[PDB]
Amino acid sequence: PVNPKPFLKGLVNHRVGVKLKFNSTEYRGTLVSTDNYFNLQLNEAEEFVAGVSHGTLGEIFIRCNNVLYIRE
Amino acid sequence: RAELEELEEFEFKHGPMSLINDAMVTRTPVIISLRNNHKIIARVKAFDRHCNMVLENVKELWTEKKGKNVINRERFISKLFLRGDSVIVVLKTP
Amino acid sequence: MKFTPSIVIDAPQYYVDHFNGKYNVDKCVILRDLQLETDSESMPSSLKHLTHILDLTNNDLIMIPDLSRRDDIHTLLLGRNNIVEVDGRLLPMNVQNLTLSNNSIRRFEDLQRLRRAPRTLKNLTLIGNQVCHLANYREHVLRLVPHLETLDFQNVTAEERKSA
Amino acid sequence: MVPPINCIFNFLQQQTPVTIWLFEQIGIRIKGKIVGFDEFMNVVIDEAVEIPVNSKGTPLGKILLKGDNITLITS
Amino acid sequence: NGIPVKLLNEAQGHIVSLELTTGATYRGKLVESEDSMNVQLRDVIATEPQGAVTHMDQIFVRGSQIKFIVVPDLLKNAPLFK
Amino acid sequence: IQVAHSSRLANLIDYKLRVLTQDGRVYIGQLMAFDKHMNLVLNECIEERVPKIKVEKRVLGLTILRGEQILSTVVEDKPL
Amino acid sequence: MKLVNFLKKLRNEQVTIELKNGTTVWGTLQSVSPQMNAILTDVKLTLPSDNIASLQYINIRGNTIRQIILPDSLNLDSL
Amino acid sequence: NTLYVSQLNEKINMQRLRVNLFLLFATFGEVLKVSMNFKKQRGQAFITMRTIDQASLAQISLNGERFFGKPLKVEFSKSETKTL
Amino acid sequence: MVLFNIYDDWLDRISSYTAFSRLTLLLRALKTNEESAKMILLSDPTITIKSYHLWPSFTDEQWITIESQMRDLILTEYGRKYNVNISALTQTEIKDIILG
Amino acid sequence: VSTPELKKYMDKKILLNINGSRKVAGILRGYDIFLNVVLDDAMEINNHQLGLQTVIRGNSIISLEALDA
RNA sequence: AUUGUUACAAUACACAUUUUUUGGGGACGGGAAGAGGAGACGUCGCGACCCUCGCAGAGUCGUUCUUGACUUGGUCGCUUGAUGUUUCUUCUUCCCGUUC
Repeated sequence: PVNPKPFLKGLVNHRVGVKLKFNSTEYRGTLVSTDNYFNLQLNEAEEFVAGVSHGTLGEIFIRCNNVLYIRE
Repeated sequence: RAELEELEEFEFKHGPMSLINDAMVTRTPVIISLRNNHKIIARVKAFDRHCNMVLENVKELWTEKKGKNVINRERFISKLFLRGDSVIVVLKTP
Repeated sequence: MKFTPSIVIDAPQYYVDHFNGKYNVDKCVILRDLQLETDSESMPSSLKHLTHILDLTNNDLIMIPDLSRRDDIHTLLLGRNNIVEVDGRLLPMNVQNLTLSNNSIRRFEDLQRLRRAPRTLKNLTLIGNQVCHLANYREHVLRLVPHLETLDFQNVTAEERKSA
Repeated sequence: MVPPINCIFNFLQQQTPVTIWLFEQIGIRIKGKIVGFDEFMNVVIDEAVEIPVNSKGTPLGKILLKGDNITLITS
Repeated sequence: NGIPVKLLNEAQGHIVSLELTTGATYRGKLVESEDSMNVQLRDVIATEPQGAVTHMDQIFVRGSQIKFIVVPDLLKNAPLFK
Repeated sequence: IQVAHSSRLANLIDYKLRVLTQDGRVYIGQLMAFDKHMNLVLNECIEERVPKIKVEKRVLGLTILRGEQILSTVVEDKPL
Repeated sequence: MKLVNFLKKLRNEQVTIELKNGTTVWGTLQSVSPQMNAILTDVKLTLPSDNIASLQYINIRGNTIRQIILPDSLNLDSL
Repeated sequence: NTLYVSQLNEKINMQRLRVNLFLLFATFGEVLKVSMNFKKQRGQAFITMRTIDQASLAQISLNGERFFGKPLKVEFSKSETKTL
Repeated sequence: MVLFNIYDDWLDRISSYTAFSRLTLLLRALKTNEESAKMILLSDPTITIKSYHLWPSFTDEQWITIESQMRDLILTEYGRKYNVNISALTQTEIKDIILG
Repeated sequence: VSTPELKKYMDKKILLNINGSRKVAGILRGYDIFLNVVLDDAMEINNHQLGLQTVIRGNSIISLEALDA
């Protein structure tokens, strides 16, 4: 019943957790919006390089090709 | 024909690239990453649909040494035209 | 006439030798029957264009002259020449397939430039000369020029090596 | 015969168990159940769990996996 | 349309070798061709870079991962170009 | 090496070109045909390898190369 | 609309490029196309710092080109 | 133009043999043939030249010449070559 | 009618006259060649322009360096243009800076 | 668009060779234009079973030698 | 004493899996000797006591002084030949070249 796009839409204005393949860094932040190509836009971004945080980014954007999954 | 492509122009300002667009509009620095352990810093100027950007004040940071001892090299470039595939993440600093 | 740059320029570098590599140059109007009496001067005009196969046969070349990099003249053909001595440090690694048939190499001591071949000349053949008729010549060659694989069409065997 | 387009529909109908495989990491493999239907390979996977298989319990919610990243799926 | 594709199509029932992304060298017959380069083999030998060679009865290859598909010296000039 | 100021791929057809792969295996062959993805038909492919110092050589096929793994073509020498 | 349009407008500029290998190559663009198919007139090269091993004539595919360095610093894409 | 060789060393390899042949025949004239067409070995090789005169000369001079142990039997070809 | 403090953050650190001089130096440089000036301004992208500032907020030493660079640019451009042999003194260059 | 000839390999066991060293195997149930092979068997490799059915993606699917010719 | 019709390509659209937008005197070299690099899998070569014995991408026919159609180096040494995967763990002496 619950589609992927729909889920994504729902998740806007809420916490999100994306992880990439090349250089695995868990990006943690509040999701802003998304397009047809599945591009990400985060707020209060924290680049957790395998648990440990590099630094508090703030507002940020993320490409579609790099990311693996999306979760709470 | 026209309305299909023309409607996609406003989609940049609504979706994920909205921030990028804003940055472009009001010239400010942004940390651009790469595939092979690279870290670039530059202020945006132009933009595109598939993230084919062009910026000024290109400060590059990349390693060219072994795992034992790092070496943060630096070089001041400008007016580049980086491809959208290599661009992983961008963010507008305050 | 003498081997000049103009002559080189003129030379037909169109038909490539399809056995190996490309650009089989034939200096002057035709390298076959060019009649270069002096040594091969103005080698710089070619500028290492191309095995290359610079077929400089049917000439009157007194000494073998080279001037190029490590991959510039592997299959060099200097047949029917008057080659007295061919000592040089330019063509060290390149010239492997050396067609020096019908030359004027008289003595075994004339091949001392090719001899001590461990560093002096990475490869060299030489055959069909006055030195081939001399006593224990092949053996001598084997002793000195170990890099010479094919000695006048027949190979330098292990037994032969042992003997020398 | 069973096609890839109808397969998705079937999955949606059923809500059966699955064991997703990754591209880069061979050992770390996802485990859950698919839900969402779409044109592309990307679909929603409820109750995700990344188990480390042999050549063990990763914390994650309802994983909406990417289309290109998915290596396998069972149903 | 594509010329290479056409050529491939023409060479149906001929000894065509191959080379994958990983480097698994093949050598066998050509079963069929298409717009997307989807090659199928018969009596296909396997002489891979890993070392452990083999002799396969049949094999279907993906066009995206393929580096270069070999072809004989007969179909050079005619009758594909003009 | 001889090489004139060529405009496009159509003008430089039927010429001995060296092709570079993604992994870094150098090739060499006469460019027969053209395509949308740049699948250049090699007249006789002499592949070369370099271990991760010195280049090797081979001579397996006269192949029709794929466009995905190709990096950049370079002209070696003109024919005829 | 596209960023490639801008590229197409430029010609005969000595522009460098950070490829997938990492070696630089500063030469003339010549006939730039829709799919980023550049054609080098004369540029440097370092085969796999960067060593000196340049080649004169060349033709590059747009998939390999990860960047295009500046020659004429000017912002004018639309027309 | 073409010159059909016979009675030579079969033990030597193909490419190498071809190379040797090329080396031999460069003194007379420009050798057109790059590689052998028969692929049978053991003497059977057709040395294609540009000029007929050159070929003739070769035939004259290299009749029973020592090449890899055995004496090569030179002779003119019956039919003309495909390249010529 | 729009309002802008052109001395974006200089009046607190340096005097008014000094600020004016700096502005003149910048403006002149820009006039001479805009792109170059821009480049000079944005050498280090970490030194960002603020949301209500016209110029980048440098430290004092940095500012001085920037000024020097600008001066150099002005000189060089002038040389290129009028093929003058050499600047005699700093006080002769003042005229060049201010008046033009 | 152009459908690959998978009708010849239908109803037959095939020893697959996936990307990144993974010798899977299973009988082909269904096929498509995108190469998403709907197989009805799976066994990793020595040998060990891990789920019956398995619908693989089109990208990760290079080699696939048929057992029964 | 050019106009018309038909066919096929280029130009005008182009981020989702078969493709251009994501799976990263002192240094140096070679060869030889002495003391404390080695084994597999294949892939091409130098010798031969071996095999094999000859003129034609090959064969057939229509029509005319040269073209259209239809069919489908092997073995053994290496008596220190070359070369890619894949596992494990240097010093002394002489000879020959390059450099200061």
